[PDB]
Amino acid sequence: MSSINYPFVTEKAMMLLDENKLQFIVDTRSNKKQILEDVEKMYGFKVKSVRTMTTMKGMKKAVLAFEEPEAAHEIATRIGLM
Amino acid sequence: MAILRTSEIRTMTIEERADELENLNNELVRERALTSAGGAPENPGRIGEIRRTIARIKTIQHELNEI
Amino acid sequence: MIAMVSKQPRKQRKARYAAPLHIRQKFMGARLSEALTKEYGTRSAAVITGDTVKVMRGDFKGTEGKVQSVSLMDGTITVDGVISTKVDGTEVPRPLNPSNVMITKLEMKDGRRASSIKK
Amino acid sequence: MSHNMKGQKKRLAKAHKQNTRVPVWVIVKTNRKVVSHPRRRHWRRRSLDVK
RNA sequence: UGUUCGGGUCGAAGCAGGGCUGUGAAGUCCUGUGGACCGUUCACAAACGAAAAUCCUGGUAAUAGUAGCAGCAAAGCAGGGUGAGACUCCCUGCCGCCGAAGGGGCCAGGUUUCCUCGGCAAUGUUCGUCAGCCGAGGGUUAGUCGGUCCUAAGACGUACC
RNA sequence: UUAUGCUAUCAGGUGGAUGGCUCGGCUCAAGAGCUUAUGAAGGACGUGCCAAGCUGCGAUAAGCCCGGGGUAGGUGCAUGGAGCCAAUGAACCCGGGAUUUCCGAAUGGGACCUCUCCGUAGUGAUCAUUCAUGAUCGGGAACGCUCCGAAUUGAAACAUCUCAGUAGGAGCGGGAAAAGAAAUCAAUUGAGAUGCCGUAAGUAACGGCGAGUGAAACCGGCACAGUUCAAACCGAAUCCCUUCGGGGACAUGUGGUGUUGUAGGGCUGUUCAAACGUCUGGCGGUAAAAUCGAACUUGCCUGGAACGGCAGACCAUAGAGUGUGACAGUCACUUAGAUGUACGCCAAAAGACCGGAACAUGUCCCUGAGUACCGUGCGUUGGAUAUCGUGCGUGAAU
Ligand SMILES: [Mg+2]
Ligand SMILES: [Mg+2]
Ligand SMILES: [Mg+2]
Ligand SMILES: [Mg+2]
Ligand SMILES: [Mg+2]
Ligand SMILES: [Mg+2]
Ligand SMILES: [Mg+2]
Ligand SMILES: [Mg+2]
Ligand SMILES: [Mg+2]
Repeated sequence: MSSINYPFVTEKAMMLLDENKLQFIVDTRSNKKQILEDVEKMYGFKVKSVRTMTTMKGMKKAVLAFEEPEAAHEIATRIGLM
Repeated sequence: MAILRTSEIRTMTIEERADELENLNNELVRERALTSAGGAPENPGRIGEIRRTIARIKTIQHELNEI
Repeated sequence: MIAMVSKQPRKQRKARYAAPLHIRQKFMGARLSEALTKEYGTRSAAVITGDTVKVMRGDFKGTEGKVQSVSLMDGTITVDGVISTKVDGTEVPRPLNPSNVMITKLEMKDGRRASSIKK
Repeated sequence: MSHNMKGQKKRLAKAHKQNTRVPVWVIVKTNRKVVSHPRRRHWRRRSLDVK
């Protein structure tokens, strides 16, 4: 099943994008391996690590750190966050 | 009419259907991302139309044994 | 079609209130003018947007015009000319009931309209 | 600090989301016939039995 | 309810106050309000008549602008701001309270009370521009911190009976 | 201008009685009646552009696909903004499919953890076979069958009795269940499976013979229907699984005959021949949404608005009723009366299938055991030395 729903665009998530990181809302019934494989297939960028959080609204946020510099900028460019 | 009717979905080839599916998923991701920041959507019918079209495509694939 | 075993007011008003939305198309019925009835053989018909009606009861006895919109759930139609004014002044359509109008010009664009009227 | 499992936190999140004022457009559409729901509470009152 | 004869948007029921009739239960009419239904002959029925049950439910008096807002920690004053409005909200100075607890760390428990902005009908034992209050938005990132792992008292499951 | 007050009426506030209305409730009658390991009912969480609750739905998430009906609008309770969908026939209704998170009979292990562990991707427990496979488990408003089983109360106290086999419990189970073809009831001589209703009758019977409890048969109705094994005679002539090769059951008996009392059957001989029932068949009926269905919206008056008053014109196998700006046979939906219908169900002619009914003959053969009966204890019953059950002991003939 699909594990990425949409990028998260609050003010804190914008500042993460400076040092090459994003912040997705993922499906709450998923782990880090599935998130890794989904994002890697969907954008072809070799993810480095992943940090996960459960929020009090119910959803589940995930922060992806990429290896290739400037990757998060162009992912956010094509996705439409910019 | 709609983003796709059933006739066009059944007429296309397998790769054509899959590609339409990925295009629809990407557009839905962008639409949700924009609307998640507390903004009035530029066209708040797109989400419903997109989800219903994707449901059509998945139903057609499952009926044709594609998946 | 609800036979004589429905002579209780509670049942009749239940039937008219909670009706399937394909039965509420029948409640949009209005009498036909003489020529229409003598050339289609149906004593009545249904009112559809785009036809000319002649109001017969109320404050606008005798005023004609097209039907500007129809709503199934409300059970009312909107007609040209028949309007109400706001306090600040803004002409607004006034809803009517299709049993207070007479059809003088049918709007044939569906193609299925003729079959829909009769049989 | 009441270390919770996943399900308890899930139910707590739901009970949090239920404390909402009814939307203004609902009150406009229903003509002031809906102005409240029975799910409103306050944190320093009757404890919820969610857990 | 069965049956006979009727009334009503040129204003029915109901309600407030009056005139007349009847020993009386009560009937009928007039005036004000009201805006859609109500009677009558002969008979028949009943979830059929209230002043009282330390009666039941709802509304509302006096007491009464009264008691309380003291007793274990008697705490505030000056100047300057904000604001429609300042004993009570903010800054500086003086004067004070706890200082082996009224400070710091955290279990169970709570469950968003946390931060910012905008408000003051209600909540706050007074006021309030303030707020743990009301509305909108935001916030929790682990190979090394815990759970997870082992077993204690002692539970539970399957089989046998 | 006498204050604080008292009595009565009027105007206003507060309050929500009375009246009128009512998509709700309740009772009776006619139908219809099971579902789940191909994962149910129920629950948790999620799902809407603005969405908190309820309703629907399940990561394809107020929904997707196909066939029919329906025709111009649609976007639930809930007529707000902005959008989208729809003549490629939508919305809606009838029938059939798809997706269907986690818990739950819950079923790979484990639950003050609706999630978590190993992933060896998982037939949990108990069973039957040919060991391919198959069966049971949970739910259901009341009804049904089997077993265990009180006290308050009445007797104007109370113990047998009564309350009462009631309340309650455990097991099993379907659209119904239980019963059911005489080792019967009668009385002189008869009847001919069972169930349910009426009557017998508050009678017989029981009982500190107190209070109380309490039948059946005869007779009248509703509805009708009879049969199958074991054994005597023959001794594998039989059954089932299947990859159609074959394999299992079975001489500790598969199959044929046979099924009863003024006795029957087998062995022995004669005669008549084939009644009830099973299958194919679909003439013809029932049959989804649904379609058609008469005759005024005529003149003046009142009124915000006529379905009203006064005049006029029609319908009726249709004057039941509801909606509509006030009372509607003729305005709308209906009604009376007729058509139409996929999947299903029922069923008449007509064909095939096993076969049944009598008679004569006898040191011939067969006809249900810890059973029937009996002693003894207790429960229950109207059952009284004369109800039924069942603990112990004893115990036949053919
Ligand atoms: Mg009283
Ligand atoms: Mg000190
Ligand atoms: Mg205050
Ligand atoms: Mg973590
Ligand atoms: Mg007594
Ligand atoms: Mg069962
Ligand atoms: Mg039997
Ligand atoms: Mg008894
Ligand atoms: Mg009629």
